[PDB]
Amino acid sequence: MRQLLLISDLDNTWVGDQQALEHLQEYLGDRRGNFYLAYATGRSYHSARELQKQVGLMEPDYWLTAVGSEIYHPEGLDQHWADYLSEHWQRDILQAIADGFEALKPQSPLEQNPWKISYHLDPQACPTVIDQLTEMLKETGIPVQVIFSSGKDVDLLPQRSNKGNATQYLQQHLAMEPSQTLVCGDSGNDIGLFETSARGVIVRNAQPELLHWYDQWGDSRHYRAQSSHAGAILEAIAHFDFLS
Ligand SMILES: OC[C@H]1O[C@H](O[C@H]2[C@H](O)[C@@H](O)[C@@H](O)O[C@@H]2CO)[C@H](O)[C@@H](O)[C@@H]1O
Ligand SMILES: [Mg+2]
Repeated sequence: MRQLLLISDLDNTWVGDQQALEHLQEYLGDRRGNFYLAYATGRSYHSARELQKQVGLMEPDYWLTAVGSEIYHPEGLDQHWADYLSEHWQRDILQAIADGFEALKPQSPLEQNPWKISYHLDPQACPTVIDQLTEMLKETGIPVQVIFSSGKDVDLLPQRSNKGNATQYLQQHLAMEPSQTLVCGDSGNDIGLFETSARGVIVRNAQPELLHWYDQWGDSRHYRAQSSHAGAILEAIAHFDFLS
């Protein structure tokens, strides 16, 4: 029922340039009833909440955490989404395989959850290994997705997940159209957002992988901002003429 569904990652997209973050929240703060806000971050819910306290993030309507593997409504965790992602998902099997790659090191336990298996790629290892991993996991027949971002972060998620799928799920839930949705991202864990039919904005300080993606799949709904961080979101809002 609002004119805009604003979805954005936090670190180096919403957050990173304090001044830009502040004037972005000032502008939006003056028309808070005209849009739904959702943070689509790779961080866990607790880690996101912690960031909010550090930089003073404005309270969002929804939290799409751990790359969309968990969705938090004002009232709490979405159990429908969780059961949905649990169908045919085989965490143990996938983990056993991923654990077998010398080039991969598990991320801390606090970065893992039932629907997210994360690792770090060795800075000395050849990225092509990510391809070998993807192929090997897909062939198990388990609906799995491999998310590679910032040249080091690797997330194993159900196929039904990722920021984009969580976004579409949210859009349906709020009866918001893609034409009324704006996704903002900076890295490979945002590609899912741009595979969506919503309007999208790639921040100026975007990671190499996202830019490469844009070069190959960029469409007319995708905008490459001149501004970096929060500024790109204001720039995009003016570009797609949202909150007219
Ligand atoms: O999906 C990529 C990656 O995202 C999250 O990582 C954050 C990290 O917690 C931050 O402190 C900062 O460094 O930026 C990262 C990129 O957003 C997840 O926490 C991580 O597990 C995941 O792989
Ligand atoms: Mg990102």
